[PDB]
Order: sequence, then C-alpha cells, then structure tokens
Amino acid sequence: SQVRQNFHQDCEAGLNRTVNLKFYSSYVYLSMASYFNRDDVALSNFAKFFRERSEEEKEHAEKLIEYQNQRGGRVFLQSVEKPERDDWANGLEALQTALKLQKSVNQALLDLHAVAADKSDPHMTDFLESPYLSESVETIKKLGDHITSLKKLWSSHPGMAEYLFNKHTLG
Amino acid sequence: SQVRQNFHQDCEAGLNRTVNLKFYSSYVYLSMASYFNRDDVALSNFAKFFRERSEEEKEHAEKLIEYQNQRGGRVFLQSVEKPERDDWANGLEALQTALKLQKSVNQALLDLHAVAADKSDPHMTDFLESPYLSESVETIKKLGDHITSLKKLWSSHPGMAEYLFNKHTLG
Amino acid sequence: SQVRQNFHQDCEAGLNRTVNLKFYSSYVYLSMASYFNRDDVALSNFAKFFRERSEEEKEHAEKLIEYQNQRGGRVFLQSVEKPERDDWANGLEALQTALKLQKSVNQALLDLHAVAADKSDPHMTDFLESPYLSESVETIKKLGDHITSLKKLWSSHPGMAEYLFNKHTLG
Amino acid sequence: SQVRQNFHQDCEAGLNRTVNLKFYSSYVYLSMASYFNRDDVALSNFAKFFRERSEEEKEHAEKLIEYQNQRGGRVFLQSVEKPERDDWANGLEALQTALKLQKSVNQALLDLHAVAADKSDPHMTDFLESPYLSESVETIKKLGDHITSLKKLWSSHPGMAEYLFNKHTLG
Amino acid sequence: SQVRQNFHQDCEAGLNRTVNLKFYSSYVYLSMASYFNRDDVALSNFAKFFRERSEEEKEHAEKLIEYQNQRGGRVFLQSVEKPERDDWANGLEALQTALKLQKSVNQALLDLHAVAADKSDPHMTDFLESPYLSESVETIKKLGDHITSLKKLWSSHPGMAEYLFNKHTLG
Repeated sequence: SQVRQNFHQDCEAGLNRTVNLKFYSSYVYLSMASYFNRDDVALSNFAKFFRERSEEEKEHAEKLIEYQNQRGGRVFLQSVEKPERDDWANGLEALQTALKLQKSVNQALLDLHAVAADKSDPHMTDFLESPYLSESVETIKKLGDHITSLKKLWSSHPGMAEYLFNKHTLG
Repeated sequence: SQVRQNFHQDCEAGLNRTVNLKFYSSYVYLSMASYFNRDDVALSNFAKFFRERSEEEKEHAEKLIEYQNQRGGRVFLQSVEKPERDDWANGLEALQTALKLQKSVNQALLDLHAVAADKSDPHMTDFLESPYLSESVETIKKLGDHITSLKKLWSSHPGMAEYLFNKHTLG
Repeated sequence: SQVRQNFHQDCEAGLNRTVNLKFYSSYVYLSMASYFNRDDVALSNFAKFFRERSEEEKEHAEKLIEYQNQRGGRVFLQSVEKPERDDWANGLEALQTALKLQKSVNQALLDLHAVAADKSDPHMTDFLESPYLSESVETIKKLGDHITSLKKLWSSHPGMAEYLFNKHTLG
Repeated sequence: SQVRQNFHQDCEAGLNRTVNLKFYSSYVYLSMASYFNRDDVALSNFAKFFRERSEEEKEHAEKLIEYQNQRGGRVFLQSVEKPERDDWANGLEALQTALKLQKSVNQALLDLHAVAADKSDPHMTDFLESPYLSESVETIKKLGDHITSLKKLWSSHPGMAEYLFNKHTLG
Repeated sequence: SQVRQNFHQDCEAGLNRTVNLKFYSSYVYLSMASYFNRDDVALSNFAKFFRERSEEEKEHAEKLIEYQNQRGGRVFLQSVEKPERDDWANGLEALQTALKLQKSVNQALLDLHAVAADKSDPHMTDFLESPYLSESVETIKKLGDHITSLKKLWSSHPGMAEYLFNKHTLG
C-alpha cells in the first residue's frame, strides 16, 4: 500500500484476528437477545440490552476493518463461529457469560495494544485506547453491577428477580 | 479585625471546631457514596444520596468559614480525620450511621448556638438557626423515614429491600 | 472484584495515595481562598481563583475514587492533613506556593502514570493523561504567568500590584 | 392601642431612639455624598456609594416607624442633629468615619435587641435580627474591605488611590 | 327567613347534624394522615390520600352550611368529637376504618335524603344526590379496591405490602 507507514504485519494480523472476535461477540449477543424474546422466557429488556451490545460489537468490528484500510492493511475475513449454546438458561447465567465474553474481548484488545506498543505504533495504540479499551471497562463494570443486583434478588426469588431487574434495571 | 464587633472568642473557636466537624461529615458521606458504587454493592441511588449529603456538608463548612471572616474572626483549619470504616456493610447500616452522624452534627450546632446566646450574639444565633439548624431536623426526619421503610422490607427480604428502596425511595 | 482485570495492586494503592493528595490540594486552596476574603486582605478575585482551584482538585479526587471502583479497586481513605499555614502573607507568596503545590501534584500524577505503564495498563495510562496531566500543565503555565505579571508590578508598588492584578488579571 | 400586646414601653422608647439614630446616619451619609460631588473632590462613585447608604438608613428608619405603629406604639420624632463636619477630608477618612458610624448603629441595634429579649418579645427580637442586624455586619465587612484596599494604595499614591478605588472598587 | 320556602325544620336540623358529621370525618382523616407521616410509619402517599379525603369532607361540610343559608335555614354548630384513636396501627386497618366511616357518612346522607323526599323537597333531594351521594359510592368503591389490593399483598408480606401499595397504588 502506498499509504502504509509504520504498520507492522503483526499489528495487521492482530487486527484481523480481533475483527473476527468482535463479530463473534455480536453473534453471541444476538443469540442471547433472541433467547430472551422467546415466548417462554419473555424478558424484553434483557433482550434489548443484548441486542444493543450486539450492534455495538458489530460496529467496533467495522471500525477496526475501516482502521485496517486507513493504515494500508489488507483485511482478511474468517468464518464466524456460532455461539457455544442456543439456550442461555436464565438472566443470571446470561449476564455471567456476557461478563466472561467481555473480559476475553478486553484481553484481546489489551494484547493487541501490547504488540502495537511493542512495534512502536503510537497511532494504533492511541486508536485502541479510545473508545475500544474504555468501552470495555465501562461495560464490564456495568455488567458486574447488573449481576450483583440480580444475585441479591435471586436469593429472595429467582422468577421475580429477572422480572424486577428486567423492568427496573434494564428498563 | 477592624470589622470585629460583639464576636466572642468562644464563638470564634466554636466556629472553627464545627467547621472541621462539617468537613468530617462530608468525608464520611463521601466514604459511604463510594462504597455503594462498588461493583459488588451496586446501589446507585444510595450512592447519589450520600454524594449529595457530602456536597451539602462541605457547602455548610464553607459558609461557616465565610461567616468566620464576615465577623472578623480568623479561621484555623485542622486535619480532617478519615471515616471510622471503609466498608459500610449494607444500606440499613449505612442509613443508621448517617442518622447518628446527623444527630451529632445537630448536637454540635445546638451547643454552639447555646454559647452564641450565652455571649448575647443575636447575629450568630440567627445565622445558626437557618439554614443550619432547620436543615438538620429536615435531614434527620428524612433519614428516620428511610430507615423505617428499609426496615419494613428488610424483614421480608434484605437483598430485595435495598434494591426496592434504591429504585423507588432514593429514586 | 468480578470486574477487576489487568489492574495491578500498585496501581490500586497509587490511586488511593494520589486521591488523598488531591483532597490535600483542595484543602490548601480552600485555606488560601479564606485568607484572601479576610477584611484585612480583601483580595476578592484572588479568593475566587483559589476557591475554583479548590473545587477542581476535589472534583479530581472524586473522579479518581470513581475510577478506583470502575476498575474493581477498593478505595481506602486516609486523613487529610491541614495546610502548612493559616496565613499566606500576600498574593505573590500565595501564588508561589500554589505553583509548588501544582508541581508536586503533577509529579505524583507523572509517577503514578509511570507505574501504570510499567504494569502495562493502557487504560489507566490513558485515564491519567487526560484530563489530569493536561490540566496540570495548563494550570502550571497559567500560575507561572500570573506570578510574572505580579512580580513586574511588585517592583513598582506591592500594595497596588495585588490590587491591579486582582481586578484586571484575576478578574 | 387596642392592638398593643406584649410591647414594653422600654421597647417602644428604644424604637424611637434608634429611629432618630437612623435618620442621623442617613444625614451623615448625605453629607459625605455631597462632599464627594464637589468640583474639587470629584469622586463620583464614592458619592454614589454614600448616597445609597443614605437612602438605606432612611428606609430603615421608616420601617422602624412602621413597626412602631404595627405594635401599637406611638412614634415621637426628635430633631435630627447635623453631621459633625461639612468637610470629610478624603476618601480614606470618609470610609473610616462610615465604619465607626456603622459600628455605633450596630451597637444601638444590639442594645435594643437586648432589651427586647429582656422583656421577652420574640417578635421584636426577630424583627431586629433581619434585615437590620444582618445588614450591619454585611456593610461593616464591606466597609472594612474598602478601607483595606484603599490603605494598600494610599501608601503607593494617595491621589491615585482614591481615583483607582473610585473607578474599580466603588464602580 | 324571608327567603325560606318549602324548607322543613327536620331538613334544617338534619342538615346541621350531617354538617357536624362531615367535620368529624375530616378530623378522622386528618388524624390518619398525621399518623402516616410519623417517622416510624413513613407512608407518605397513604398520608396524602387521607389528607385529601380530609379536605374533601371539610369542603362538603362548608357547602352544606352554605346550602343551609341559601334555603333560609339557620346553622347551629356543635362541638366536633376527636377521633376514636390516635394510633391507626397500619395501612390495612386505616383503610378498613375509612371504608366504615365512609359507609356511615353515606348512610347519613341517604337518611337525610329520605326525610327530604318525605317532606317533598325536590331541591334538597337533588342537592344531596350530586355530588354528595355520587362522591360516596365513588370513594367507597375506590376504598374497597385499595383494601383488596392491600390484602393480596398482606398475605405475601405485610411490610412490603404497605410499601408497594404506597408507591404504586396511592402514588
């Protein structure tokens, strides 16, 4: 690329890997959002929450793809694996997996950032920090809060827990 | 001070003491507000409530400092002791300590008022009465109400108690 | 904390230390602002300037406390030491101490940043840079300018220096 | 008076005495305001300041007279003595006498308040406190500030002192 | 009365009796509203509800007094007995007594109406029907609904029952 400058191939490859990870995340969130809209689950706000998280990960994936081009990198798309499960049991379990997924996505961003810094790319490093890295801690803290509130109610009544959380917290 | 008139040194000293007490109160409220924002506590409105109470005590402290100057008094700042604890257990316990703290602050204002009246200072006496003394009884009554509502739910379900109170009462 | 990820204990501890430093700074600025409102000092704008600087440091302290929570850190509050003096002599002396205080706060932020980078935390590093680090150099440059202007007048007339500076520069 | 209740004759007499004192104050302020408008003095803002203080004391006198009637008291007007001097030398001297006059007016209000409390009249006591007593400390502090600023410049240059103060502070 | 026409003395006397009954009702409602604002009860909306019911009964009493005059009747006021109790135990008990009180007030209106019809007074009869008689059935039905909702929750949890009802139904 005539545009390419100070863009290492490990940064290029890492970008493609993380791009796939972001699509995989949105796919997982889409799976969760669909499960909650089931007539036998009926947690509308839980679904909306996972639906938004889905669009957000997709959006990131596209901004990473767009970043690949801006730097003169070449984007190579891989297949996106389906979620580990089609049934997410309940809201607490759904929230818990989301937190784990967020932490792995964050770990991926942190690792890529490391290689970017390693190769002395202040631009990529800066790009990853905001809003990617910042968004992760915000979402992780937010998920962590939701799980706490749900757990406090879960002990009282699980069925009512999801219902209340669904109306008041995710509403 | 060329401005000083009918301002007794016991009133001056009492002002400085109470000023420190107000900073100490806001510091305690700040401590409580921080505890409730913890991911493992997650009571957003409880935190907001203590955060406001924090700014309010700080504001009073500054208006007392400003009053010290207006009367020709000299303000002497002391160190502000850290709160008795960093972990406030729960909302009921947090509310209960707040009530006790408010009552001691009120007792301090009442005592200072007494010395002001003793030294025949109608100005200081008037100054303490509103909004300092009035604000205390309002807040104490309000805290007393909150504790009652929380206690009624606590018996039903403690986890749900804080959650409901947090959304409906402190919201 | 279920939220905690890539958050080293040295970063956690450093955060608590710097938090106390920020409260200490606002307390010092509050002390200066009170001194200037004395009937025998009467530099209204000097006071307003230090009053704003006071609220700004307090605000930072709270955003650091809030950051501690977001990362899954636990905030531990220490007592906040009173300012070194209750009488700040004059405006030049007051401005000079402010500059020294700002430089030590900046040095603290720079050191914390260093440990953050050392532990490979791109998030904290990013967080410290703006607005904390940027705010410091802005304020330090601004204080440096004020001192220069005051010094130029001081040679002409000290009493008039503070008066003019107070009306024109800090006004 | 069919209206009179819990209104002691010492409170009634004290009211008439203080009423005369308020007229005397406005007369003194009027004297000062006139001196500053002299072509050979020319301190327009100093004059405006004393002119306002004049109207303010007059207004108080009338509100005290109105209070006398409301309580069923009978107002007895005495002659109002002319000011001690027709030439007020300069702004510093003028400001210094104003401060002394304000302190004597304040002392009168404080004494009357004392007799009101002595006779157990919560109404009069309340009436004196605001805005009479509060207005005094505000004005005394304000005068005290003005004198300080003027004195700082006076040492530099007296002629320029009044000119600057006149434009910037009293403007 | 030169105005009096087709106004029987039994209607006149019945009016005075019912007037006292209306004051007695508002007094009872005032008692209930005060009990709920106690710091140890803290049911703000329950209090507001009884406070409104209080003003409504008072208003009716005055419209009956005004009606007495319009017809050329002479109003004779009797003493208004204090409520049967100062402590209303809880919300369910409070609501239950309100329903009983409403039914006795309704019974009084129905009886008076009967004497009005008996004496062939189409005007009074019409006057009682709206809004007095209509207001009663509306309020009685409304109270009946509230008691049902409260009772359904009471079985689940009494403390939470009053809290929820207080926020959602009476809110």
